[PDB]
Amino acid sequence: AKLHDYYKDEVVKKLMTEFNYNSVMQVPRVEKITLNMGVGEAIADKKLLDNAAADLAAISGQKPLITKARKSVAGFKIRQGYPIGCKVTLRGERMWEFFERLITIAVPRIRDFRGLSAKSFDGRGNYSMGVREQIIFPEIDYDKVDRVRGLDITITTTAKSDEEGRALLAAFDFPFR
Amino acid sequence: MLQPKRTKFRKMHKGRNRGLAQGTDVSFGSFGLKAVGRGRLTARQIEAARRAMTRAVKRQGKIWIRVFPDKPITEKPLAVRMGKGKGNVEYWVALIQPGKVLYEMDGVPEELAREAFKLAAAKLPIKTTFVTKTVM
Amino acid sequence: DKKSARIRRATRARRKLQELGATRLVVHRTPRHIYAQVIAPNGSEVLVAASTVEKAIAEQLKYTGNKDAAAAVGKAVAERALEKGIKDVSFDRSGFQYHGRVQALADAAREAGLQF
Amino acid sequence: MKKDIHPKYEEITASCSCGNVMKIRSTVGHDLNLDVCSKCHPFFTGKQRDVATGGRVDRFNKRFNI
Amino acid sequence: RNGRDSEAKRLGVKRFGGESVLAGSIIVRQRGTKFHAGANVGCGRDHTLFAKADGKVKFEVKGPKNRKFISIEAE
Amino acid sequence: GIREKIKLVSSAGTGHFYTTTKNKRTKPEKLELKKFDPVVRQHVIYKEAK
RNA sequence: UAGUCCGGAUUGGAGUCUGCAACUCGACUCCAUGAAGUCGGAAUCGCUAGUAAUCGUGGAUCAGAAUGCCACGGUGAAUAC
RNA sequence: AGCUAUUUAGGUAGCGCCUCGUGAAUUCAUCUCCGGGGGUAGAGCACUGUUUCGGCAAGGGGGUCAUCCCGACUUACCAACC
RNA sequence: GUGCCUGGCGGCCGUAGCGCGGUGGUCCCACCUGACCCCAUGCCGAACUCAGAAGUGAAACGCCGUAGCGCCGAUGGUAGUG
RNA sequence: UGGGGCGGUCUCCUCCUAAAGAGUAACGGAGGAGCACGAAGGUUGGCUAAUCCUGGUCGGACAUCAGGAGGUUAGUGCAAUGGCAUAAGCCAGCUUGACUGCGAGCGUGACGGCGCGAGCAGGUGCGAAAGCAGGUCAUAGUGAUCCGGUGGUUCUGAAUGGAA
RNA sequence: CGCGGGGUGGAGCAGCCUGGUAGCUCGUCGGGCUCAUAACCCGAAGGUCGUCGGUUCAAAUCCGGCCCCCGCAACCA
RNA sequence: AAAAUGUUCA
Repeated sequence: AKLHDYYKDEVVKKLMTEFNYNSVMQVPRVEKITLNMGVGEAIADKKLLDNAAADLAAISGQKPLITKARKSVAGFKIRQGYPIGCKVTLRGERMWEFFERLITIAVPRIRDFRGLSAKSFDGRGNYSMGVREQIIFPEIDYDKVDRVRGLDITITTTAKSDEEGRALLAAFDFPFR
Repeated sequence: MLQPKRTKFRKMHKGRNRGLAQGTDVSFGSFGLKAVGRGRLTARQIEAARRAMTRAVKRQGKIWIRVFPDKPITEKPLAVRMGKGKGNVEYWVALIQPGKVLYEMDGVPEELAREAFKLAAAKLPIKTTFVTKTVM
Repeated sequence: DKKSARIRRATRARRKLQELGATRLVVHRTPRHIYAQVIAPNGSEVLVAASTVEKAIAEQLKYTGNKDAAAAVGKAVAERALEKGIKDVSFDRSGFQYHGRVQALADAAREAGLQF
Repeated sequence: MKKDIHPKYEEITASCSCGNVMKIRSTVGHDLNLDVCSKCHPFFTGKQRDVATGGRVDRFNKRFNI
Repeated sequence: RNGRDSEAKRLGVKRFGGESVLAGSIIVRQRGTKFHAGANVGCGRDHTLFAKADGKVKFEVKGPKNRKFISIEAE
Repeated sequence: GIREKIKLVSSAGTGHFYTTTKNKRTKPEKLELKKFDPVVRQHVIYKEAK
């Protein structure tokens, strides 16, 4: 959570002279991050979902929410109301605890790293990336898993334009290409 | 032969055909064929009349057909007693009111079109007259 | 939206009270100040109003944004209403969950004579 | 943060090939001995030492030798 | 085949504007809430608006979405 | 249909009962409702029967 | 006792030699990569002794190029009512 | 010479309609004024459907192929959505 | 004498609502700082909630200008009709 | 019964026909019901869509995630119509009013019958409380009488006391 | 006109009924046995259910429209 | 127990 302290001094001043904001409240703040972990194959086995939820509980610092089917899909054979995904919304200190724990610990452990994409912005200053292997988080001791647990990390900020969300992460030296 | 692609209901009430038409003024082409007599144009009559004028101009210009059938006229089988269900749909007519612009043309001279609509009118049942697009 | 969400929450309670011809005790909670005004059954004219913006209340407090501040406010609305002779009244949460500051205001009014 | 459902939070310690005295909170309940961090990044200069293709003339000149 | 139909429910407005009603008298037998309850009227479970107080019928159009209400004056 | 009728008999000092139905093929237990007992004028427990 | 330090196909790079010349189309070496394959369906084949089976060596043609062919020896059975 | 029910449809029963007796409220009717709810005729096309042309236009069919990963071009021409 | 401000509650329900541009923070309002506890998340101080108030007028809200739209809408004629 | 036979239909609910109150026919045009629920009921508190576009591991047009547009084109146990955000739509906590005895006053039927119902007495539960609740958003999910069965109540019980 | 049932690998038949999976014999392809063929033995492939529209999360299946086919009725003067 | 066939000329 020391990166939050980084924000309060380093980031804000580096940003007010970068886009020329007339107010300190107009610079972007990182709202929240959502660690979604789509399991999908939970219909094949219920404890497949339990193994999935346990690993996601390790990644974050809290118990995730078992999301279900919004609508019934026959393409993937799921009725209206079947648990198929697991998400958790880090907000506040633990959000910062996680944000820093990703950029200084996790990404360096990504096999064949070459930098992230600056095109992963939806268009509202909100960044959304996707890790393939969850193994880059030291929580999993490697010798307890059996599935390639992939999870998406989507950051929502208060930025009004996607390019403003970009330079926000440039303040934290968020690795790209 | 125009026919509604997948209509809402299969059969329909007979109804009456009253009042003056709506498409009175010519709005697409330069010349038109406005109806004067009341009546109903079946799909086969609109189809036949179109060929009559498409040959008159050889193939050229634009021929707008501002009227569409969209009204299934049913019919019983030959020699059957009355009642026991409504008839089966046979053809599709289009109720025409006086002052209705049936066709519209453009690109050809007035003499050619007044001659083209002459052929067209000989195929239609309702007494039709020639009209032109005026400003406003 | 925080505001309008709260307002459509208040409508049900308000429509029911404005059709029973009941005098209502409404309360608007804000981060810094609490409002309490009593409205007649016709709906346009109020009878008794008392909030933390009034000097006669604001002066004797420490900060106008806590339970005890409202506890004094609830006390005042029952005292001013009784010089008007208003004993039976009805309560409106006005979109606020009856839990903290609003709850403090209410019981202070109940123990002050205003029976609602 | 309702209790009894979320795992523990201890201030864990992390090391690096750079000798990073890194103390971050996590739910491990161990002591992590890591190789790479943001201070011993193989990326920042790894880009220029990644692409070196687009040359065969000097490569070919080692065979002509003159 | 066709030929099946239901027997009429005799709905509609039983008492019109200005009529003197008695408490408990049915004003309108609507189906849904075509007519909302105004003042001194109750909405039954059949959605039947009746008079909760004997008086005079008063049709009005109030509300932000402009709906019809049937009120009754204390006559 | 599949829903057969049961007789909710009181556990009080009377032979009064309420009649209702029950989905025999989804509910293994007996119905338990604290209903009014129109004799001793109080609310008692009505366990089901046939 | 494991797709295992089994297995070696395949492929990228880097070389040596023969030969005017190795791209189509050689052999071999080095590093890396490292699949199929866990005793094989119906059916079928060789052999009775230093043979079967197994291991390694040489020769012819040949500039170079065989796991083929011709030839030699080491180890060395079982069974034939 | 209507409604409702009827092993009922050319019968019958109750109500409606006729007549006689008796008792009662300007009670009832026509008209002007006032208070009403309607949603039909007509009209309209935001809605549920349907229709034509024009513009934009994914998407599309067939061609020419690089006739390999990629993709491009063209078109006898079909076409949603706003 | 009052006027411009602002918050709440209603009347009236688009001539009142959208859009565009500007603008206000001493007050009021909002955001906001913090959260061991009251209380809450089918995960999370997002919301709910409490404790407080540095900072800000960005968002939101309010006010003004603007008709680009929604909206309101004659007179006359026409349709319909007793 | 557009002669009879054959085919079909017979009760109930929704729309149209139906001519702007109600009602209104045909072997006229379209569809459905013969149940379901212990919660899908009661209540308190809270929440509010469908479909597209952008980004994101497996993952594709569509699984789950975040954001935007949008606006109820969604949903409501079932057909259709009417209705619904104060939501009647969606989630959770707590319970049984899916309550007994009545019921001013009207609606609708020839009648049998059917429907709505403020309020009163008893007792219950939800909410701090105002109040709310005697089934379910409404309209279908149903059959008279006789005869006979089971339980309760001493009302009766052919001489009296019992009993059938 | 009217009525019942049916169409599914190349051929002839199951599966529908109670929706989520398409089986059966022959034929067919490859190997084997034989001097060669048949027969026999081993292994595998091959059908989006006539078609169109809708219903549901989902259509071989449910509903409706149409075609081909088979059977049935076309009686009373 | 099963156990069929073999184009014409030369």
